[PDB]
Amino acid sequence: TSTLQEQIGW
Amino acid sequence: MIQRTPKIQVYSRHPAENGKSNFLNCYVSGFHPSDIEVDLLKNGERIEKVEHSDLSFSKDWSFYLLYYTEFTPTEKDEYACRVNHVTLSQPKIVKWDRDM
Amino acid sequence: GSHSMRYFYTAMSRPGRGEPRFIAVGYVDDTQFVRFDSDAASPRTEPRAPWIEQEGPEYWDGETRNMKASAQTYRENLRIALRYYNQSEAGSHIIQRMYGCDLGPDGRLLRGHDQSAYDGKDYIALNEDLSSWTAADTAAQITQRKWEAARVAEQLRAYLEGLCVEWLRRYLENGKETLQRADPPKTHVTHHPVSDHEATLRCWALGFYPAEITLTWQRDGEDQTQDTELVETRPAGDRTFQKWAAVVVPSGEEQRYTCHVQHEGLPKPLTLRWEPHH
Repeated sequence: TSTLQEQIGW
Repeated sequence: MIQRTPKIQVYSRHPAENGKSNFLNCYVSGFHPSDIEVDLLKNGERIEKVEHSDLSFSKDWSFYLLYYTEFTPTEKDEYACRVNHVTLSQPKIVKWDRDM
Repeated sequence: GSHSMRYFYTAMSRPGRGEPRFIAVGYVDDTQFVRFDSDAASPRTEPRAPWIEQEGPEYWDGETRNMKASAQTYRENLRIALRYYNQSEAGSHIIQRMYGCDLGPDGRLLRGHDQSAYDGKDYIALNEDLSSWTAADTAAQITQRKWEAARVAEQLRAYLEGLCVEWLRRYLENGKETLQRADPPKTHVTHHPVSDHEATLRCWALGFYPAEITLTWQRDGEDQTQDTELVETRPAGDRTFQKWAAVVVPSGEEQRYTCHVQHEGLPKPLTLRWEPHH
């Protein structure tokens, strides 16, 4: 993907 | 203050020529939070069908938006931008000046 | 020469008015090319520049899914922020993030960026080494330890060094006719009397791209930094920009003043004066 795929929370 | 009041610029896309089609711009920037209400006025009446850019922000995190509509300037008519924001006690009205 | 790609995320809670709203935009240099709004009836990543339209369904579907996932993540991040700062669920708050890559003249990664904010203030930022973080306050330090433990910086570094540069270089080639050709400003000087004894000289720069520009007023070869009124660079609405600089001068001294314009589109910097008999 062009955007950052990654997801980790605050 | 977490809240920043907007800067307002009112101007045309092209140099103003009376009777010739143009675009009227109201650029609001440097404000926080993002909720804001902007209207373009012709002799104090709200102009309908005004469009605006997608919400974005600067390096300092303050938001900016462009509001615009097609218009034709004339010697007599007065155009303005009206902005309401949490930081404003009353709506701010900025006169369009073709020299600015 | 140098180029950049940036994604901007805004997530805002609106308790009592609906669920949190997520807005994302993408830029190459000063040109916006995508947008996403969770408030749309059918949220999808949409093109905002002609050169991005050639991308396939795989691209739009993948971007939309990632944006949908990011909206859910920031909905939770807003709830997490309430815990760290001991804030009520009745108030409205905003998380912002900007990340992307800067390319050097040789076309390689010059610098990577990943910064986040809470209510318009710095929260956490990825350091220049792309391996460590800088936290603005004690709440952000809680996030910093979680991200250090989960090896987030390595994920960011892999993206910034790889996919970020690869996609930016692709966009620059596909949109080279507009992205890599600078538009020089159209310039002129106007004169506005304030009184019989004073007047404003205004130097105009119109229809230029990219946005970066330098406008200065000089008196007998001396910059008038203190006395110059400079407006913010502003969009014309056709993807080009405008700016002007003004100075108030005593009547009869106008010809001592010169306006200097520096822009990527100009072969040589410009020097202008008021020329009423042009």
